[PDB]
Amino acid sequence: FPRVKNWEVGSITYDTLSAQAQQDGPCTPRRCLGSLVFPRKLAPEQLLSQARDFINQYYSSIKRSGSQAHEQRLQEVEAEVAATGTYQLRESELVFGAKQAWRNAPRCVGRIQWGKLQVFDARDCRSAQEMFTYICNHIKYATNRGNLRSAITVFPQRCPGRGDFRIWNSQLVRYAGYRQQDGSVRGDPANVEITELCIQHGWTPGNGRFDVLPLLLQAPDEPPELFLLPPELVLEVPLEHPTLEWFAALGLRWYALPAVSNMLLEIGGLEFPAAPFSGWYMSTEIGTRNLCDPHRYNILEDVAVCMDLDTRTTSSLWKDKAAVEINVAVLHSYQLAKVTIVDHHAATASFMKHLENEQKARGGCPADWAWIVPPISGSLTPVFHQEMVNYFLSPAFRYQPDPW
Amino acid sequence: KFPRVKNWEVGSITYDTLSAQAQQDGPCTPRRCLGSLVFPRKAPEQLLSQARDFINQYYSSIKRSGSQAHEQRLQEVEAEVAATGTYQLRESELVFGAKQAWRNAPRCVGRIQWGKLQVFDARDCRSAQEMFTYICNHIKYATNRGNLRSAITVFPQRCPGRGDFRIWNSQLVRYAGYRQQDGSVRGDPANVEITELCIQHGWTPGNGRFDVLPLLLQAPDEPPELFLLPPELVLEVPLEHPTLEWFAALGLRWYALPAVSNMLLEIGGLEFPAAPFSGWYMSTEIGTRNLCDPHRYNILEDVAVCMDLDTRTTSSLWKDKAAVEINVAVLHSYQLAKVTIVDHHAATASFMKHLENEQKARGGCPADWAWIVPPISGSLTPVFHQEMVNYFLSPAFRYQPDPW
Ligand code: HEM
Ligand code: HEM
Ligand SMILES: Cc1cc(CCNCc2ccc3c(C)cc(N)nc3c2)ccc1C#N
Ligand SMILES: Cc1cc(CCNCc2ccc3c(C)cc(N)nc3c2)ccc1C#N
Ligand SMILES: C[C@H](O)[C@H](O)[C@H]1CNc2nc(N)[nH]c(=O)c2N1
Ligand SMILES: C[C@H](O)[C@H](O)[C@H]1CNc2nc(N)[nH]c(=O)c2N1
Ligand SMILES: [Cl-]
Ligand SMILES: [Cl-]
Ligand SMILES: [Gd]
Ligand SMILES: [Gd]
Ligand SMILES: [Zn+2]
Repeated sequence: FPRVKNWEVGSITYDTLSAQAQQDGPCTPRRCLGSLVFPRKLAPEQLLSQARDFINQYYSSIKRSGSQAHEQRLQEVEAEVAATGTYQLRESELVFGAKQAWRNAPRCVGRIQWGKLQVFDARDCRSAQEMFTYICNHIKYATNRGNLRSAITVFPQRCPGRGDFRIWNSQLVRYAGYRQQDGSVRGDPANVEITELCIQHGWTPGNGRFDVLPLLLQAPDEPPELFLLPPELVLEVPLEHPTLEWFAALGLRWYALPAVSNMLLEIGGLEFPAAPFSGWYMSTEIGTRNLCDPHRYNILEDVAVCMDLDTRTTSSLWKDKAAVEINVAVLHSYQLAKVTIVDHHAATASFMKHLENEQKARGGCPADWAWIVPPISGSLTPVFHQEMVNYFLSPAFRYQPDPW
Repeated sequence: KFPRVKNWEVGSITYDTLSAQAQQDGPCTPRRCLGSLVFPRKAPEQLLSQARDFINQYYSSIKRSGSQAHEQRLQEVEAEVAATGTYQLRESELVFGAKQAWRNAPRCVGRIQWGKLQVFDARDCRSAQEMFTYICNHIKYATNRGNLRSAITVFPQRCPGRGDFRIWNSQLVRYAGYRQQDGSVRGDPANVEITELCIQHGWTPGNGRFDVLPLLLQAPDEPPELFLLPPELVLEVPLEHPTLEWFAALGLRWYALPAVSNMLLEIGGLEFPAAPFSGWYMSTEIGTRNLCDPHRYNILEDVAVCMDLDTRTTSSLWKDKAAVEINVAVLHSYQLAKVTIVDHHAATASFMKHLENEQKARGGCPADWAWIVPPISGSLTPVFHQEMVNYFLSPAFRYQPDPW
């Protein structure tokens, strides 16, 4: 039972929950690879064992373990799989599982919210046109005029034989990335290839560096088809700074809904290759990673010139200055636009509050220190000073091969 | 079957083949990662097997592997263990061994410099008194009027029949920390304990915030003897801000020389429980950590208030702005005072070049990601976007329990 220490306060806890971890990670006694982005690189009696485990923790969570429908529910799943091969989750189960998977995501710092999540059951989806509308309710419910609300939309569970439901964008909202003669990129370089894939599937390209990509929706077997997004659904926030009057002129924007459409949801041994979830942003996500990363928008030097900073020596800390202002402008702009956004201090502190809750409840909490600590001011936040154990619980969100 | 490691800023891929030589064992299993633990740790035949390895490394590096002088040294060593249960390092072997320990230190961002290390051989040392003299000398050579040099002093190896040489002080230069009427601490809270010890061993405490502590030096089978550092030996840098003239009225200071004095040095099974070593500071250790940590000097709010920042709300990023100014002061005061210092941007850049040097050389490089990334501006620096393999090689520096 790992002794975990907090070094800011001197407190000590034990992670007993780690004990019940299953799907083995990447690390060994001889070398730690906790800093890898992809940990686990990418006869049906394995289905049942995973299934009984989820069902047991389901009834555990409602007290009704032992006797009652608990006893009963084990048989239905048993018989279902015995007959069919796969099984269907009761609707309440699918809601329980989806929340658990969130609660088990080690790299997410928003888990203090894990209990408040809106699940939309689209297991009766059957078409790309059908997927599209489902996506469009979600985005509408999630966005909610900038009063953002955590939502997941679950599409049919992958079944033995015959193809998957899948979304080809990594997110629902993505800006375009265009190559050229230079080999450089106008727009967002993170989305250069999916822009490549859009155009070659019949999308008329665009102007420049904030062009919302269209979706690519893949119904089982049948190849993908584009689906243009309604401009009013895709809520955005133009970027201005509270005191640096020139910032708006730079013409920076960013969307309101972070919504991931490529990760694979697993509950009770069932794989959902299409299960888009959305929450709301932490400001450093936009201000530090998306706009400042050398391989993203890389705007840091442009902001620094306009601030008339000394970019000639790295010891003026012009990078650190520019970056704080780019962050101040993000929080400001989202607030002016009355769109839900959380700063990193506010967020990390709430995560600490989550760790203590998760101690009392489950005897621990799987966390990925490198992803929980923010990309700026790491040591200024409490989670820097907090030892963390990382492991894999089910249900969870996994990564999956892209469909190319 | 060697770890694939990717640089996410540039897209580079390399495999860490050096990790498969990992001579000791870390805290991680495939069930759970524990890389965020500060303390990831805690017979003649084994002393031989460690020793043979070191000797092998040594004769590899002088391009004289598998030769007369090599097999000589093996036979000589494994026969000296027979007669005494120990063996002695030749001086050249000691110098190579001290560098390697630095080279292998996974938590050191300044390893680009590993080859330029001045090794003082004090294995003939005889008392706590000769010990003090050797230390004063180390401080004098290393400080060098503000133009700092890397050195290490190696006191006599742990041996059968005798007690250890031990320096009780975590670092050669440390500020006192005094408990209070409030129950609070005056000066540096990291050194409340050592301060307690010094006082009880006859030191006459001051009452300032930057009272330099005396040394407690332990010669074999002797109580620790207390030694005052000659004031003119301890070069300090008074902290001022280049455009916030009220800053100098904080009365903040720091010392030039980061000399760690309580770590064990391990060479071919031989253990040196006293071998103080020193480099020069990276500005964040002073700016971010030593001053802004809530549990250290904790000046963050007091600076931010003085900056007339709005400390009511976190979304104002008051913590981040105040921190960036504290760092700017550190780099500036030190540059003014003509006292060597490196910024985290410059530091992280040379570390990347180190990783590149190391891959060509040994096919890899041990690195603790969460230590390498600066406690501010992580993603702004290149080490944020680099995956790293953590493992233990020998020679090495290790933590060791306090002798009290
Ligand atoms: C509601 C507010 C939320 C906040 C503030 C939040 C915060 C974050 C942040 C900052 C990340 C880092 C991702 C990155 O930097 O690339 C993250 C990742 C993640 N979040 Fe949350 N999140 C929220 C909602 C949700 C919801 C609703 C779910 C699932 C239903 C979720 C599950 C995840 C997962 C699985 C990851 C890992 C992403 C990956 O590995 O690519 N989060 N979260
Ligand atoms: C010359 C410039 C040097 C720089 C800029 C530098 C930088 C650093 C920094 C920033 C840390 C982390 C400190 C902390 O987080 O508390 C560290 C740790 C460490 N460094 Fe270096 N260093 C230098 C020289 C040296 C030398 C000369 C040695 C040994 C011969 C060394 C060996 C180590 C070791 C063993 C650690 C781990 C200390 C621990 O675990 O507490 N470094 N270094
Ligand atoms: C595997 C991978 C992962 C990532 C990170 C993607 N995760 C982004 C994300 C995903 C979900 C979020 C959610 C749900 C909320 C939020 N505030 N931010 C979120 C951010 C980037 C590139 C790769 C790659 N290759
Ligand atoms: C185990 C432990 C470790 C640390 C880390 C302290 N390391 C300090 C250090 C040690 C050597 C340095 C060197 C050699 C150079 C440099 N710039 N900074 C250095 C800083 C702090 C508290 C504890 C505790 N308890
Ligand atoms: C190699 C390293 O793990 C990688 O760059 C990680 C570090 N931490 C991160 N943390 C978050 N939230 N998002 C990221 O993309 C990354 N990148
Ligand atoms: C618990 C946590 O890992 C701990 O506070 C670490 C994080 N990374 C660090 N990195 C460095 N360089 N120095 C440190 O003291 C720490 N502290
Ligand atoms: Cl994003
Ligand atoms: Cl220090
Ligand atoms: Gd101007
Ligand atoms: Gd001024
Ligand atoms: Zn690990």
